[PDB]
Amino acid sequence: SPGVVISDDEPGYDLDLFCIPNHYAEDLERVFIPHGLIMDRTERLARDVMKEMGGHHIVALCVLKGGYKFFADLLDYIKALNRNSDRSIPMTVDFIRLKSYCNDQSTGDIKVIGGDDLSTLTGKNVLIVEDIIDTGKTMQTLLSLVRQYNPKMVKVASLLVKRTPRSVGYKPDFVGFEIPDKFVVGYALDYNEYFRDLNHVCVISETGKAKYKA
Amino acid sequence: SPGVVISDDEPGYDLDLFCIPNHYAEDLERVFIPHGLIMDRTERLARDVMKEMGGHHIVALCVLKGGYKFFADLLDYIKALNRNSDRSIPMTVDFIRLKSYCNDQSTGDIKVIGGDDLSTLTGKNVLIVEDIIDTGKTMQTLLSLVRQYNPKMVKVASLLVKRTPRSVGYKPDFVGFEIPDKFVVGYALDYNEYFRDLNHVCVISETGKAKYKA
Amino acid sequence: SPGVVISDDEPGYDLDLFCIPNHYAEDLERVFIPHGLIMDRTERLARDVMKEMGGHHIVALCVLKGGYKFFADLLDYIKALNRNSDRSIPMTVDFIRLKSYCNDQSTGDIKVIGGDDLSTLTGKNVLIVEDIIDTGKTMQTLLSLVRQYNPKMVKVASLLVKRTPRSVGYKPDFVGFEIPDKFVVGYALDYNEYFRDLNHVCVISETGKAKYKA
Amino acid sequence: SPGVVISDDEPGYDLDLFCIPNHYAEDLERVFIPHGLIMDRTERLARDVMKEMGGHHIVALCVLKGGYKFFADLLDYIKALNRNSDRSIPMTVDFIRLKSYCNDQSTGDIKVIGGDDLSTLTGKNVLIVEDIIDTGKTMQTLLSLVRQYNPKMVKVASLLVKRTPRSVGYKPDFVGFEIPDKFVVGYALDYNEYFRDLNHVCVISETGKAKYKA
Ligand SMILES: Nc1nc2c([C@@H]3N[C@H](COP(=O)(O)O)[C@@H](O)[C@H]3O)c[nH]c2c(=O)[nH]1
Ligand SMILES: Nc1nc2c([C@@H]3N[C@H](COP(=O)(O)O)[C@@H](O)[C@H]3O)c[nH]c2c(=O)[nH]1
Ligand SMILES: Nc1nc2c([C@@H]3N[C@H](COP(=O)(O)O)[C@@H](O)[C@H]3O)c[nH]c2c(=O)[nH]1
Ligand SMILES: Nc1nc2c([C@@H]3N[C@H](COP(=O)(O)O)[C@@H](O)[C@H]3O)c[nH]c2c(=O)[nH]1
Ligand SMILES: [Mg+2]
Ligand SMILES: [Mg+2]
Ligand SMILES: [Mg+2]
Ligand SMILES: [Mg+2]
Ligand SMILES: [Mg+2]
Ligand SMILES: [Mg+2]
Ligand SMILES: [Mg+2]
Ligand SMILES: [Mg+2]
Repeated sequence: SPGVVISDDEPGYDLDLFCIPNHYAEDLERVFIPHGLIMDRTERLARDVMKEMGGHHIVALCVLKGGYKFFADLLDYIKALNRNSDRSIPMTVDFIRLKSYCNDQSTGDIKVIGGDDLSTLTGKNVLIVEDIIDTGKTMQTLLSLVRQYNPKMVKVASLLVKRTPRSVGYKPDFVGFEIPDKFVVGYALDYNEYFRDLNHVCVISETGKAKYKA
Repeated sequence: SPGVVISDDEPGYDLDLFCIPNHYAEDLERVFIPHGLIMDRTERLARDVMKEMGGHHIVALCVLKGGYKFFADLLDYIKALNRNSDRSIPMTVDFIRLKSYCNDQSTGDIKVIGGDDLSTLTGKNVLIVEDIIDTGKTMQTLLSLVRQYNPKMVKVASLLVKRTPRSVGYKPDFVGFEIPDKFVVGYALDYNEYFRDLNHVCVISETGKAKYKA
Repeated sequence: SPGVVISDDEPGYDLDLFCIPNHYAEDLERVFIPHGLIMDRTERLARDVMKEMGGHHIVALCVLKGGYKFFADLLDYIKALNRNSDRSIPMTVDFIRLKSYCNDQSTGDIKVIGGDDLSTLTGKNVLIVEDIIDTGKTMQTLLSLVRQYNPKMVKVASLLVKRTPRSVGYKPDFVGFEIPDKFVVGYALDYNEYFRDLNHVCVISETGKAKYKA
Repeated sequence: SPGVVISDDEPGYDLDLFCIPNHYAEDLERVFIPHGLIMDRTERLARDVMKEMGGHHIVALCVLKGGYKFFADLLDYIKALNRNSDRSIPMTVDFIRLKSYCNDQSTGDIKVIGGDDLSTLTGKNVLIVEDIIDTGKTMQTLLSLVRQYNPKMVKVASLLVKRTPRSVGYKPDFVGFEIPDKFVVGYALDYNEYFRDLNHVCVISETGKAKYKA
């Protein structure tokens, strides 16, 4: 499945219809995926993960920085299931930071800003949690590093998957939303480190990208 | 504003993409407004209410049974604002229950199944909290009833407003979502008492319509 | 089980440690039961209910006005279980109002301000949801009324149970907290209709009792 | 403010009163600080942070892995204030991983696994978010590292502060709870990587210590 498909027509929502930080209004064009919707979709994704890896101990690997919010929420929903059902996915949490984007584009060079503690993943079931699959370079690179160590199994959950001509074609195991070729921010996703402190996933305005341009 | 407008050519979301009670699986067609989206819009509605009435003491009147969820959540968001800024809108709460629907049509006979404690509304600023304005008979009836007690002011917040030829033309002061002419259920809104125990506002299938038909 | 037992020697927390509505600042003495603690306890109560009535269709009956918050939250947790497991407690909802308190004491006279439609309880499994059992007059009156309609089974859930000499000794099927003989407000529990718009269950100050005295 | 002071003989709660992960049923002794209580305290902490640094651009620095849950939640509450008031603390978010514990013991040798990014802190207002101050060694080392790059200002928010003779005597700027000399787990706080996937802060059972010992 492709997840919740947001066609290139979806108009999104007027900023005035929700609560958005005033210091960002100037720089945002529309609310694209409201936080509450992300939550509802993530609750389902958590049940999907539980069905797929339920009877196993897992190592949840958070791809910093962009995946931090999705990582926290996805694990909370899995935790909810773990304490309210017969099913139980015991979890250990790991973090790794990869960097390669400047402005609204990938530089093509993915760097591991530390956390290559991937050697401990040998024989383990790994659940990688990322914010968005764009060109697919980051995940392609991450998967290469992880597989190096022979983990028992590796699954990838990405909140978003972008429909772009630049995509390598990589598809995650779990996907919240499939979106158009627009640079989105919010929910931990940034534009040169800004907009991470934003509840909803929005689209940056032209004046916004210009103002925060590197 | 007319709120968040959901167009006629909008097919909602696949039930498959969310978590819905299995005991309702075949009874629903699609998810129309995810719970989280309702919360996000309700958060903004609370700020708008406080902006308009936040300067005074308010009496929140809940229109049972359908408005119970929206009433609870809207008040919670208003309380969140109250305890996180000097901006305070003291609130007292009241409930009145009106009945007139059978299956998916209004009998045209709006019965007050308990609710004349309305005398306590005299001289007060009233915020009526309702689930949906359809033909408008209910709210028209309620407004007439409340006006009999001379409140200081009366404002109405309805989570939904349906675009239907059957409407009287009434428009609330606050509106969450403007929807197509479809009988929705969930979020305390029912179909012959069922579907109230449902997080998301959904469209009732034909099998559900028959299964729970009065 | 007696629920979470709070001893007579427990004073609660300084108002300074939490966020509380500014308009009630001087009217409250201490935070007695943090909202989040109520939520955590309610979550287990929802699992307990599911374990006792899960195999059946239930009619949740809300005792207005004080039980409205506990009713909304308990049902929300029950719903959460319902959409994340084959275990499904399908439920319909009803509301009933019982008035008898003036200031911080019962007036003896218990008026059932709306409740002829309890006939819908006939032959069904009922879950009564109430805020607090004090003298026991209210619940006693309610149980008698409901029995008149011959329901299949009745179970009561009370957020609080007060340790007081005035109590008749009634014990609910589910209890959140067993508290000392103090007049608490907040979480929908009032003092002459005030303090319902309060997240935490708190103890009133003498100034609050005096200022809102009736 | 010294935060919520938890007494030496604090009993905590029977696990049977809350919902805990099945895989930890025999590994915990008591629920020490309920998740909901942590949330309530964190809400106030966010308002306190906003009161002290609300008029400026702040860099929130998460001390991994322990402070990941507190960091997410504290920032979420700050964001809630940011999108609902005139005051806005635009935040950028950074992470730094420090490691020094084995079982329930501090090796005294702190390792900086990833965070050199600290050069970007020059002339910025830094809010360090940590899980707990025990011996004080970790925060001591961190402030030294951060201060090396001349930040405009640095404040420390620690969810917990342990009363221990081993303590150096460091006092954070914001403190959630001051606890007795016990090795707590949960809410991202681990015991050899275990117990992070647990919502409540609990005390470890004797069987848990032996099963998860390093
Ligand atoms: N805010 C915001 N970040 C990204 C990214 C960042 N780049 C990475 C994915 O890149 P790629 O697939 O191109 O290798 C992710 O880790 C993500 O954080 C890609 N597309 C967007 C986008 O549209 N918006
Ligand atoms: N579940 C579900 N309830 C209603 C109602 C109920 N009828 C009332 C509004 O009716 P009207 O405007 O026609 O008088 C509301 O109180 C609402 O509870 C109208 N339309 C719908 C609908 O599409 N779905
Ligand atoms: N706010 C606040 N309400 C009540 C009540 C109200 N009275 C009813 C119970 O009364 P009784 O058992 O005494 O007959 C409940 O419906 C409850 O709402 C009792 N004690 C308190 C209290 O300490 N505080
Ligand atoms: N789970 C759990 N972790 C810690 C720690 C970890 N050690 C660090 C603080 O140690 P110190 O002050 O001794 O240097 C923190 O980063 C914290 O994660 C100290 N005490 C406890 C405790 O009681 N429980
Ligand atoms: Mg990234
Ligand atoms: Mg980025
Ligand atoms: Mg109605
Ligand atoms: Mg109805
Ligand atoms: Mg009552
Ligand atoms: Mg009362
Ligand atoms: Mg640590
Ligand atoms: Mg640790």
